[PDB]
Amino acid sequence: KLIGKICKSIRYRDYETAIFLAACLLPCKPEYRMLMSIVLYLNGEYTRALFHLHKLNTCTSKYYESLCYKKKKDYKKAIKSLESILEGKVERDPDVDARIQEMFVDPGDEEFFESLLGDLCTLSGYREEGIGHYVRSFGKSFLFSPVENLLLENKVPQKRDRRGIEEEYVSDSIEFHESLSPSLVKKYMEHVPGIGSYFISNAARRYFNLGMNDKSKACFELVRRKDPMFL
Amino acid sequence: SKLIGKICKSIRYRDYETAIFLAACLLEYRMLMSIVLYLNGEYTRALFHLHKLNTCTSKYYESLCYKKKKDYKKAIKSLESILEGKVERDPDVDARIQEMFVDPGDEEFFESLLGDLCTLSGYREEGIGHYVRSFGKSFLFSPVENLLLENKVPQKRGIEEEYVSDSIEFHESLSPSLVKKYMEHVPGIGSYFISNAARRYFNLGMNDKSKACFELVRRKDPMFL
Ligand SMILES: [Cl-]
Repeated sequence: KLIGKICKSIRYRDYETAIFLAACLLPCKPEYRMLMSIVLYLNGEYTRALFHLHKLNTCTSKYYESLCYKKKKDYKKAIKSLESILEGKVERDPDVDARIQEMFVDPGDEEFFESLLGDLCTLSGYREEGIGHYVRSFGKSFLFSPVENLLLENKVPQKRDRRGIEEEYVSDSIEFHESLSPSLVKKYMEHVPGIGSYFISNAARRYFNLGMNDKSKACFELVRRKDPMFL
Repeated sequence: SKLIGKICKSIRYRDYETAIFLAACLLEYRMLMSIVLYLNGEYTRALFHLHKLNTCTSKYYESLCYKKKKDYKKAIKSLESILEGKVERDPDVDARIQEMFVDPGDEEFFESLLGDLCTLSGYREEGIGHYVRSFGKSFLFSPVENLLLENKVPQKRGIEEEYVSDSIEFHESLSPSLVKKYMEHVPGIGSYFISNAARRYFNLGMNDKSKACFELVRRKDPMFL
């Protein structure tokens, strides 16, 4: 019964209870040390979570391991942890309560690993390799970090000329970068706060890089007022 | 929208930037935006969205955000809205989203948070009252640890409920069999018990045992303390 109570505590962001109830559960059902690690991560306790994670070796454990390492800025270890997964040197997580299983990581969701790998390479001083992970990630699925970094580098992969409001956001961005289209700016101006906050923000940045400081400040000023806390 | 499944997936991966972005595209499901913003550590931003709402779930996250920002009077006010029943039922939403919502029948959580807020806010006695009322419904960590600390845990005349029993007993008996019993579960439940033990010992002036207990946990679980 401790499981349902732990889930309920997570849902209420009552993490101390979840950590305590998790601690009680370690003996009975060891197939749950992952859960302890997660709740500890959620509570901002990365060094403690790592202690439990070292005792494990699954895709989910190595993933949270990388997250904890990243919080601690140990990028080399963060990277090593992720590669274990992508290189397929981890075991399948245990069959567990269904409510717990949902919190687990599927090795088929490689967008998330390549994305994190992109961030790590970048933060670690390997920008070009990072871009390569962002590219490989974006190839499977839209995620925020690969998209924003690829747009920033103008290195987003395009067809010869797949769907979604976000994929349209990317299309517009690629186009605006090379065209500075005012119709595009006006289109996204109406959605601030919202998707427009990102588009106009990126617009302002492009303008600066082009020396057009006037439009650059206009764009920034807009977001600063309609969404001051975004920036 | 297919955007839902993707947001859940991003939360599960702790890729919150993506979830915030995808949430921004989706903008009533404004609760979801508030949550993901809360998870990403962005309380002031989450409040902006939360002000636009009035449900049990919204007022709850409102209180959490306020508590992070140490605005205890507002945190308290937000919670009371729920307990006083001045909020609407959350919208019927995608099932994956519904799960992240707060049920007004889970009052242990509200009274517990209320206990923390009264305490942090300088009203210890009232806080104890919320802890007591919370503990009456269900074991939660903060009411239990504060009630044990104050020796104000309610007694008559689960493994966790056994932990509480042992703690009540050890407080008045200093039972060495109890200490030895929980000494084997460090790290674990023992870390709490022995840590509480060490505290009781100090309050009794028995500094020798107090340090023994603390030292134990410092070594078998240095990062607990
Ligand atoms: Cl969660």
